[PDB]
Amino acid sequence: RKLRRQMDIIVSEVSMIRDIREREIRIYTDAGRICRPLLIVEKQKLLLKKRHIDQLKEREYNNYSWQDLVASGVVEYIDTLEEETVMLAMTPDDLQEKEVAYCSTYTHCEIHPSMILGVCASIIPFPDHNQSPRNTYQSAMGKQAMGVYITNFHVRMDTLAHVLYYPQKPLVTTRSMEYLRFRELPAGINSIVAIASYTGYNQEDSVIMNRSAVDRGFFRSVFYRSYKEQESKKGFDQEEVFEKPTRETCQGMRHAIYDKLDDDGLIAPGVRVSGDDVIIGKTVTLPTKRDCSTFLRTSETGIVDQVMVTLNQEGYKFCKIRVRSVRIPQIGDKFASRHGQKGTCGIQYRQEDMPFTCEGITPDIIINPHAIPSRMTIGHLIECLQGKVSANKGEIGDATPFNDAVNVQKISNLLSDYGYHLRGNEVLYNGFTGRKITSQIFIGPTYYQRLKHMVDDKIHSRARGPIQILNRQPMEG
Amino acid sequence: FIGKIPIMLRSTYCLLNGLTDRDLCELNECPLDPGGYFIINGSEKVLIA
Amino acid sequence: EITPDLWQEACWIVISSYFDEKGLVRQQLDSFDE
Amino acid sequence: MIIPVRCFTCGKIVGNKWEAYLGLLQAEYTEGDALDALGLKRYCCRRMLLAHVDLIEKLLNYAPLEK
Amino acid sequence: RDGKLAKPRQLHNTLWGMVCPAETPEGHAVGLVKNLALMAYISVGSQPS
Amino acid sequence: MIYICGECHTENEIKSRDPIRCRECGYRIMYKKRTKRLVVFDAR
Amino acid sequence: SLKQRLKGKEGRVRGNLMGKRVDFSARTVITPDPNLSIDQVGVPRSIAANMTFAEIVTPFNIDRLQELVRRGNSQYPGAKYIIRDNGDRIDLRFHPKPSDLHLQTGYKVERHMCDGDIVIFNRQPTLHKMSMMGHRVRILPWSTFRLNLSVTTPYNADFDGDEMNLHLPQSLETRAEIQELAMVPRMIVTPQSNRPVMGIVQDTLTAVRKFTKRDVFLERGEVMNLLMFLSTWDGKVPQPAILKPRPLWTGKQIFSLIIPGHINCIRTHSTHPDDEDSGPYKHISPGDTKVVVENGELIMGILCKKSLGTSAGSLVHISYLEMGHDITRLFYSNIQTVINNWLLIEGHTIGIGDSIADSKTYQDIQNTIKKAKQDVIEVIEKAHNNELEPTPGNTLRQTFENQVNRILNDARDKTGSSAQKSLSEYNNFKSMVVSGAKGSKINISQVIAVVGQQNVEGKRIPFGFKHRTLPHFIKDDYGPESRGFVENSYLAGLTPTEFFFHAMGGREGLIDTAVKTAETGYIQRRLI
Amino acid sequence: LSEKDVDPVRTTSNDIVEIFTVLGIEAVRKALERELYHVISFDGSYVN
Amino acid sequence: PYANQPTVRITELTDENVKFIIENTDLAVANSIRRVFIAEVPIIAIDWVQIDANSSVLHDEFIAHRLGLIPLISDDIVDKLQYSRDCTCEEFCPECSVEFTLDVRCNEDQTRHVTSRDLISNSPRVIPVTSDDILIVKLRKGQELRLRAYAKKGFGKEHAKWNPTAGVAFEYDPDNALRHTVYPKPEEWPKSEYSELDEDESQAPYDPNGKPERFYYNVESCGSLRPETIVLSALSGLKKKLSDLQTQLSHEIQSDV
Amino acid sequence: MNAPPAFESFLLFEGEKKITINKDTKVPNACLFTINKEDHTLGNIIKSQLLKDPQVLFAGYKVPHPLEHKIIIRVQTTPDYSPQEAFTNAITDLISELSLLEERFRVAIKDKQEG
Amino acid sequence: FHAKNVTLGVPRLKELINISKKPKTPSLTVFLLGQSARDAERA
RNA sequence: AAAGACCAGGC
Ligand SMILES: [Mg+2]
Ligand SMILES: [Zn+2]
Ligand SMILES: [Zn+2]
Ligand SMILES: [Zn+2]
Repeated sequence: RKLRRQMDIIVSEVSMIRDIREREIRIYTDAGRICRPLLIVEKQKLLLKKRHIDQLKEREYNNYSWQDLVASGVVEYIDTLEEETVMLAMTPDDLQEKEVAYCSTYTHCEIHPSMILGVCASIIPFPDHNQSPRNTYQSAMGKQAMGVYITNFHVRMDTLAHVLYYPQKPLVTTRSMEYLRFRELPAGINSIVAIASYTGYNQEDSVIMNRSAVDRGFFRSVFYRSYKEQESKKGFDQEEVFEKPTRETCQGMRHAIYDKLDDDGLIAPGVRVSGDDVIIGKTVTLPTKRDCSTFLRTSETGIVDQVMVTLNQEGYKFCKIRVRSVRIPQIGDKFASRHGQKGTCGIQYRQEDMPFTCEGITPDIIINPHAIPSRMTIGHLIECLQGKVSANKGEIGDATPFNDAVNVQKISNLLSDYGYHLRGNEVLYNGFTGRKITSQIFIGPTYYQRLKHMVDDKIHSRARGPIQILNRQPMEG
Repeated sequence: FIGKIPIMLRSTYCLLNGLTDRDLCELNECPLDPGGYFIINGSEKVLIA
Repeated sequence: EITPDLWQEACWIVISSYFDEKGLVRQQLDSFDE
Repeated sequence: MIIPVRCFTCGKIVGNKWEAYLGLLQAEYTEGDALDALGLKRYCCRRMLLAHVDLIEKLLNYAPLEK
Repeated sequence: RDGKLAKPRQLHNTLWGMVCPAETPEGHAVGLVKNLALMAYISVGSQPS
Repeated sequence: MIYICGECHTENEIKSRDPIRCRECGYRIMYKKRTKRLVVFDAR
Repeated sequence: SLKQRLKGKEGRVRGNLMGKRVDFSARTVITPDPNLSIDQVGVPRSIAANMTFAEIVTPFNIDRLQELVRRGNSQYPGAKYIIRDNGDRIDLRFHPKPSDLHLQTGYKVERHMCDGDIVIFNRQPTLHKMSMMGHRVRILPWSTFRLNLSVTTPYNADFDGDEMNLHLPQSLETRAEIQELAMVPRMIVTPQSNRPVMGIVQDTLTAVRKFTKRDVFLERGEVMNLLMFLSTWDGKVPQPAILKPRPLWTGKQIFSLIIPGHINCIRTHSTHPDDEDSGPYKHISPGDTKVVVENGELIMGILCKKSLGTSAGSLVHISYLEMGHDITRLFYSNIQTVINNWLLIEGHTIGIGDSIADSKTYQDIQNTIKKAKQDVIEVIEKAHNNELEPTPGNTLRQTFENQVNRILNDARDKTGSSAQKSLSEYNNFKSMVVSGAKGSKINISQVIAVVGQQNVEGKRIPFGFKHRTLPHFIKDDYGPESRGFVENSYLAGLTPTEFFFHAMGGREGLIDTAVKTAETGYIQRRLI
Repeated sequence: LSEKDVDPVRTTSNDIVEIFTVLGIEAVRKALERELYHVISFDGSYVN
Repeated sequence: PYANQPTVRITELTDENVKFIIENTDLAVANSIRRVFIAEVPIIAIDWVQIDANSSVLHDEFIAHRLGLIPLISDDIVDKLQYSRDCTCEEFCPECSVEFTLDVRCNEDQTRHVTSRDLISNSPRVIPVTSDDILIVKLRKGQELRLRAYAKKGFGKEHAKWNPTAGVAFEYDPDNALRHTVYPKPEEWPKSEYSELDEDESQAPYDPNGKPERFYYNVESCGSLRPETIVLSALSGLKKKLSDLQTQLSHEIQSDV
Repeated sequence: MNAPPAFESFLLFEGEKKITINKDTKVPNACLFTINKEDHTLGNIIKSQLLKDPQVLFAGYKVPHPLEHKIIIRVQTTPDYSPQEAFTNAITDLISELSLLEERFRVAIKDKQEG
Repeated sequence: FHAKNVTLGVPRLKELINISKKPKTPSLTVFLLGQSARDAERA
């Protein structure tokens, strides 16, 4: 252990296991072992001292980093079967000091207990207040949240690129989000969410969204679709040519328009293209001509964003065309918070119809209160309260899972200092009649994500269309 | 020459290794791109452990 | 020389140092380099 | 991306207040004091600048398609 | 994934700190596809010389 | 018919059935030089 | 091979004869529409324009069908094809076709779907016959199917990316048969369990529970506003329960108008105690519990899932068995509309305040938890010194686990009862629970007092490591904390070990859910 | 059932095949009915 | 069977805010005035956008969306201008629209902020609220943005770009005397800024005979319309809607009789 | 693709009548008003104003479906007082109220500036 | 999961439906006629 | 553009 700590002969990756009762000592140097760093505890004191933290605050232009911390014998990499013989503590300031005797032979201490979570699960604010199924659901849905997936998307030409108009970093954030680079590439917009029953259109899991906010760019996004075409020479006199076919030069012809194409059969960007419009004009010389042009997907109604032409591996002409279409959130789109609270948009009400506070605040999203009890997302309510506190305070809330220094009572006392009800409730006036709603509605900013699942891509209708060649039955898909 | 081995992006032998944010932007590559994936026929492939 | 009641800063500082040194996809890069 | 005008909830002009907010943060004020100085009282407006991330600067690093 | 054995799919105590307990797909792949924790590192291998 | 190169961003006129090589750079990727035909956008 | 073509699922027989892809079928996401009727389904205009119904031109309808043909395929209320007597197809999509627009008796014109059309509406998987019921088309804007929320229960649906099938019958015979067999009102009551599948659920149920209490008094204007949403109202305003000093109708008094005809039913509210029936006030009900409906009027009592829900002898069940399917459909729709529009006035919510108990309650819960932990420690020590006598039929470990689980369950039950007894009448968790709309008492217990013991395979958390649950615990630690009992509640937040144990329990639940799959589907298929 | 002081009337078994080999086929009908009712009504649900 | 007589007191009047109290009127009247503040008030906003060259990193419809939300000074000629639907001319004419032209190219190395000041209008009466500067897009050297836009006349029902007001605060019965909402714990609710009771007590005693009156208002303009002209135009528009309803009802009554 | 245009809440294309008067046969002296392309802004106003009339026995408004832009107003009046006359009187009442309110608000505004 | 363990739910339904030759938990309840029913010693 | 394989995902 001393050699591994000093990294003289044994690298920190190698693990040492002492099975005391079975008298075996096993040392593993093979690849594939899973391991995590852990602080070393000597007697009841950490080996992390104040000087290490002081140097790490100075990490910039000091040439002192995590590697030097490992080389000081302070942290240690421990695998699963070396974790067998170790005794860990949650936090030093709780489990190392003397108390009613439980244990005193602590050999290691965890850096922070929130490190047990993965990438997608670390974005959940207050994940310890949630039912574990809801945490799993949010971890699954976070991959589907729309946003700026990459900064150089303008140069990438890939199918199904979803980019959100105005991503926002969450009001209530976790300290792990900094290391996920989530601040620079957020997926979702903080939204004033009032958990209330308003018109019954948010019932079950559905939500009610502010139409006026939607008109202002709220949860508006772009859908980029890319089309690739390959020129090729397969037959002797058979070849692929990029060109604009005329009315009668080819044998096969579809009633779709071809006038939008340029001289090479490629539409320049800035051309609005609807369903059945031709993207690339390509013909086949049959051993007169055969038209194999590429058309739009049905009812996309987008605008050609970027057109790129190059040479493939073989040296033939290769064309990629990216078509963009702006999709305003409809009442079929799928929206989910950071707690597994998912649902579609029941209906969109304008600012006039939505309920309003004494200050004129109208919720951007209304979710049915019936979701919370059975689905067990208390962290959703706590995040809403913390966001309401932080928007007034001007700071960004800290929702690290295991803080012990952020109580719901403390957040309530913080909120009560800003002239609001300490529990987050707020009196709402009916949008239609103007009468006070007898119950006081729990309203506050909550981080919500627009999911890739949208109604325009899912709606389908069939009436005597194409049939399979073999079964003579309707096609699949 | 016995063949060509696909190169995981941003590894030691990748062309993007050791380049700063400005360098990556000059070559139209996202600085935030974590790398660690392969590019085969233009498709980004990631090996699952 | 110890860090009592200041742990919330120190632990996240060392975590910041760790993720600055390695990153999130250090496993793939290390395996491929090896 | 870029700071959106017309705060979603109410519609107050926040598209012109991003540069001033950044300056106030850069020189003296904390975030809350800067938002108060900008006159953003309702928390719907304060979350509009406070949570904003300016990816427009990152997008400007890449060379333009046409010189 | 088609196998109805539920034991391998369960969250084992050994997954603490190394594999995310919450993040896992829902469906036939529940518990069989695991995402890595933030601090987890995979041993790259070394010669035991 | 003008394409735009991906490195030097210089305008070069090439036609069908000739190869893609931007002059003075020898680059294989071009772009379409957004059209001149106007398209109307609604501000909603 | 041919055997492979014929044998398995997606083979010839199973994949192309017992089941097959069909024409005139549409599918899209569903969103709730409480303002639709029970048997109505919202259909987007594009879906209705694509799907067509063949109609035979007769002297009665030749003018209307001629107008539809004139409108063509472009305008929505039009026609797609014209079928001549010889069977050849005429397409109205390609150019006006002026010579072929003529219609004479005997032709078939394939008009677009219009309001009032009868369609099959299905959500897969189809577990029972109520999972596929005939609906009535109502064209609405945007691109989502919309159904009444009492129809949600039969399909087992929820409006979060749920996707529903729409089959349009193409013949008058099939349409009439589906109308007289599979209409949604005709499928209210189930032969499986002789109970109604459809009930008042979610917002309407909670708002009914709050609306029916004695304290609900409604002014003149509110009563007039509510009454217009009653489809079966006779236009005669009932005399208010209070005439002086000011007129004030009561929630029960207005709800009595919704009750169709003369329905007699007696139910009990969820909060109804068993002491009332034995002692006095049996017919006075000081808490206004129980339910008595006489002559189609709500005499007294507060309604909940026990009255309007899906249960044998429920008020809606009595309405169906007494009046009929059409009147019960109207009863459903009237309840939904009028109660939602009254909830527009009263309103409902959930929040932090509903999940927070009094400090005295927190102290009592903490004292109970400490006492439970002390008892568990005492039991562990007794087992250590071998005074623990094993119960017959059980080993020492078995009886020790039984005693520990008994202590922990007693603690959790006591803490839950203590938390619930502290809930004010305004608390919305209690409102949802007593209304029966959603949630349970254990939900409130886990919210406020204690999450409870976490189990894997019916046992406390196993020793994944060498006789220890996690590296943080000592070996051979059978205490509540080490073996998975969670002292904290969701409001308080779980400790990291408790968080991981809760994660393991949730993983077990998710495995069960993802398994509730192929084998039960196999049971269904084999049985039928 | 053959053992003394054991009730020959009310003594049953949950397994079905042995009842077929022992008590006949109508006894199997009744016993299978009871077993199905027990497995269904255990959760509290009711089936006609 | 006749009107009660409302009175108006105005507490605060600025270039951005108007705080007034309407007394002696029905709840529905105040609520519909508040609704018309948002929906039915006419205003001038950009609706028709044509982009000639756009080398910016924001796509065309993104820039059009940002332009349409830019408020335009509509204090005077919004009444003179006519809806394009009702206008005699096809497309757009000066009597039915206002033409805006933007022509910006970034030549210097430092990033250039394209702001509302870059919008050039044909008429001096409509200015994009610049007597800071509303940011449209940021241009790097070599990027260019040239577009032509026409501004139409519309109201909040069509699109939120035609909303003339920021958050319109409405409040009646600040001291809960009508019990339109019941506080489970009255002591933990902050008192309204219009509260008329002492700090010792929480709410006013219940008033069985009372009805909602003295509706407190706070209308915050977006700068496109002066906040007093917002209320004037709201009252005028609601009166016009009611008068049109009167005309149609009278015509129907004569036709049916 | 199914999104209705923006001008479906107020604009009337060809065919629709702004207001439609249908008698109610269930009770004497009751009428049903169907107002096309209108919302709660007018319905709540009409409902509140009608209730002030002592000769109005029933008054209210409803929106049959929010996705559609329609209002049904049901008015019942005492004998020898037609509901159409009640609606006309309510509308004229509202005209007078709004004119008077605008007049007083303009006076208050003028007083506030330099007063 | 829910000694005297008995297979219940879907596995028990499969056992009954498939007429399994060997049930997972084959049990047999016994009732007593005489004093064995009352007295624990004879039981 | 047919028929396969694989993967990811929704309920
Ligand atoms: Mg669902
Ligand atoms: Zn705002
Ligand atoms: Zn070049
Ligand atoms: Zn004009």
